[PDB]
Order: sequence, then structure tokens, then C-alpha cells
Amino acid sequence: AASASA
Amino acid sequence: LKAGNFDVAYQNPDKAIKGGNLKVAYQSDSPMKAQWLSGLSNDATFATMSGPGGGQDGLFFTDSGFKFIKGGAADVALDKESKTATITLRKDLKWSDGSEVTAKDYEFTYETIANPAYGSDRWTDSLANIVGLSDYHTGKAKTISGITFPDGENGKVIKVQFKEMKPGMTQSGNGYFLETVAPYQYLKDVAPKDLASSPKTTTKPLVTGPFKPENVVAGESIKYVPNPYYWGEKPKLNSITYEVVSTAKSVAALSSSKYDIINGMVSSQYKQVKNLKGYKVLGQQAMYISLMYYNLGHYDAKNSINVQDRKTPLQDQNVRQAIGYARNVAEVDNKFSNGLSTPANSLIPPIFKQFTSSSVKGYEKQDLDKANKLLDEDGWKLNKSTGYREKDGKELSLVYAARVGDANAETIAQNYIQQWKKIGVKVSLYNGKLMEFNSWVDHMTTPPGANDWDITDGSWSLASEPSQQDLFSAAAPYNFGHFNDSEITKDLNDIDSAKSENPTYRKAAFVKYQEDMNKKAYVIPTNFMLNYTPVNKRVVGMTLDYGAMNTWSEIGVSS
Repeated sequence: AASASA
Repeated sequence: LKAGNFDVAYQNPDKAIKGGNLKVAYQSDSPMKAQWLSGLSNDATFATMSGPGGGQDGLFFTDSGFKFIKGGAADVALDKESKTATITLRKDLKWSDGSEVTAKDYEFTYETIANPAYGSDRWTDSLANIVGLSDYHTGKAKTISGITFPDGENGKVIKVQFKEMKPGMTQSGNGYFLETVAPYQYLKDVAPKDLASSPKTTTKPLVTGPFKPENVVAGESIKYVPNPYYWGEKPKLNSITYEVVSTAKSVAALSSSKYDIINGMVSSQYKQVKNLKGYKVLGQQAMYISLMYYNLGHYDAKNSINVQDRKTPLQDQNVRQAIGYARNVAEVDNKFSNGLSTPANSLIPPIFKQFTSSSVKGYEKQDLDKANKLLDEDGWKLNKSTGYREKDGKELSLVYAARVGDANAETIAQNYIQQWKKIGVKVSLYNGKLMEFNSWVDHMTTPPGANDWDITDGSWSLASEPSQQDLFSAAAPYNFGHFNDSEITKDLNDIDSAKSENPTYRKAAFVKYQEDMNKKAYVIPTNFMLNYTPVNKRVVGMTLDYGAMNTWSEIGVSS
């Protein structure tokens, strides 16, 4: 919920 | 400041004039979606474009490592003893219409996210740690009991009570408390279900930043002008225009000097940008990590736990390490990346100086001798006939779910396959081809997990509190290879323990964790990255420094 695929 | 071979700041030798108009663009092949309320905004393009207006009304300054400091629109203070965050808004913090920013405007942010009537997608579990907030979120309570106002709703102070303190609470992006205000007096009569589509949050908002949006062209652009009521330093510039530019038109736009600054340009275009006369290209360390995962088990969704129960030679630590030491990441980067990808030594990106160290050693240097020796001494014995290794009669053969994405994705994947052949490991692509991104996400995130891949790559944009729990803990659905290790669990808990309220202790906990992950080799760090930004040589005071808090007020032009 903090970090994203990318 | 440097980032690789790049300068972080453009030190213009010429003085800024008084006034001027800065022309900025964001590279996107999709339209921006204007939404000035942080809690309701889901478009990264617009989030960046909102910068001159206050970045969707962020309150807190930080240092270059994203640790909160005093001196922004508000201050936050943590008191362990009372389990409370105290947010103190500046006396002269005002909205762009001259109205006061008050304690209620801060609380109202929580309502926009937690009350489902507004339709936010930004609720997180972390917010359930605020006393009374879960009950508000489910409609059980009409108010948020853990948020109180020492000086009332029209005062400047807010206290937020937690069930437990967390050491990440001193980092921006922690998620345990929010960092933006929303103009309650301006929006109080808009039905929650209509708030996201209201003119008042799209074309005609109130903001707190050094500039305000005088004109918003849906999907395209913002005309920014000085915000007379900004608490801080009056800007140098008379105006800023911020526009979307397509990938296909960005390079031409630099050649014609249509934009002073273009943000979000992709790594492939760098060679076309490097040579442009009239521009200084700035670089900065990204909040990014790419890594290789090994498939070691399955995820039990009902019990929220990873179980490391997959039959595979990758259960052997020597095998996991050898497959990492065999790769030629540096060589790959040197051929293809233009210095924009650099080999990772550890899982935490080096921009987090307070949470990592370059002394941590991983797989950043190819060592085929070591890889071969590791497999030897573990019983994987080479063949005369085939070039591949065998143990108890079975060949060492693995499936690599490599994916599409990088401009040379095919070539990079093949290179690794060839390195693995050099150590007697036979590696093939999943279904003989690269995986599409959406296929890859599905394959990796649908419980219980697949049994038909051995190696895969993942890459993450990390928040400014670089939490490892939601990526690698025993309970995490994003633990794609499903390892479960008592030492790593201990290490993760220690990072988030009360002892880690001490920054030196926490750094040591992050370092141990990174060492332990590299040694165990359930995952292998691959690359860090650099972002670049071209800057017209007339711009004064431009910098990519993450600790630079007043760039929109300081920035100017020399002519």
C-alpha cells in the first residue's frame, strides 16, 4: 500500500 | 551533489531576472486527471503537475532522506509516552482565497479517505492504527475518536492518537498518519459522492502552495500564478505553465525550446537528450529497486502465510547464490543503460542514506568461479556430454519468467540465460517467450502461486518509508517466491520495533536485514536506477535535491 509495481 | 556521473543541480552562472514565465512539461501518453485533493487523486501525472500549487497541499518539509523536519506549512512531533502525533499548522498558513487553514482542514483529509461515500481508493490498513478510525471507516462511529483539537476546530493544532507507535513515523510517506489538508469551509456543502467531480476539486480548487492554478485545461495543462497568501517566500516567477507532452513529441519540444523543463522522460530517450545543446541534463537517485525472485513455496490466503514447501533445487542456498553470482548485471547495465541503471548491492536504494550502506555486498560483481565452486561442493556435478550439471541423476534445469518492459528486455534475458549456461545451469523462458506485464502480475499475485516457474524479476517504486514488511514478510501476499525464514522475520520485526525509534539502531537493523537477505539469497538485488531531467540553460536555481523544499519559490530565469 506504500510501494507500487514499477 | 552528484548522482552517478550526473549533477543533481544546475548551477547557472547568470543571475535570475525579476519575473518571467517558466514552461514545464510532464511526459505522458495519457491525459492528466486534475484532482487537487490528495485522497481522491489516483493519477501520478497530475500529482507531479500539482507541485507548484503545493503538491496537493502537503504539510511537512523533510531532509534529503525524507525524514521530517520543522519549517514547512506545519510541523509534526511524536510523543512515545502518550502514543500521539501532534500536528501544528503555521499561524499564517492560509488557502489561496485568503481563508485560514485550520485543525478541521487536516481532519477533513481523513474523512475524504476513510468515509467510503467520497469513493477514495487510498484507505490502508495502516490507518486502522489510529484510535477510532476503523469505526469511522465502517460507519460504526460518526466521528474519529483518536483525532482531537487542543484549540478547537478553528485552531491550529491537531493530536492524533495511535494504538501503537511505529519508528517509520519520522519518515514522510509512512502511511500511519496523513500529510495533507483539504479546504473544509470551501467543500462542506458538496455531497461526498460529488466531491471528486466538483469544479471545486478539479478546475477551481483552493490550494496552499506558492502558486495557485489560475486556469486548468482538462487533461492537458495548468496555468499557475503567484498565490498572494503563501506563508513563505514570494516566488521569483510571474507564472509557470505546466503541460502534458507525448513521448513522441518530447525530444522535438526540447530541440525547439518549447519547454524549459520536461519531467518523467523515459530511460530510452536519454541518448537523444544528452547531446542537445542549450540544455543541462540533471540526474538523481530513484526510489526504486529491481530484483530476482526464486520460487520456493505457496501462499496460504486463508491463514495469511507463506509456506516454503516447493520441491526445487533452489531450496539449496548454494544454488541460489550461484545463480546470482553468475549474472553479469554490471556488464548488462554498461552496454544498455546509459548510466541510468546501476548494479544494486542490496534491497534498499542508496538514496536512503539513513537506512543502508554501500558496504553491504551482494551480487553486483559477476563471479563465475565462485558460482561454479558453489555448485561443485553442493554435489551438482558437471557433464562431459551435456554442458550441464546433475545431482542424484537429475539435471539442473530451471524456468525463467522474464518479462516485457525494458527496451532491450529480450536481449537482457538471453544474456543471463547464456551466463547460466557457463555455470552448467540450463535456463529457458516461461512458455518460450517474455511475459506481458499484466500476465506477470496475475501469475505472481494470484494465490496460492504457480509451480511452473523458478526464476522471475520484479521491480518496485518504493515509498519514502521503505517498508519491507509488505514485500518480504511471512504474511505478505507480494512475497512472490514465498520464502519463510525465522531470522528474516526477526530482522523485519526489529526494523519496526520500539528500539528502532533510535535512528542509529534502525540503520543497523536495516543493514543486518540486507546482509541476511543477500546471504540467504531467497531474492537477489538487481538494479538501482537514476532519473534524469533536461533543464534549459536559462533556468536559475533548478535542482533535483530531495531536501530542496522551496524550489518553486527560488526558481527563476536568466533572460
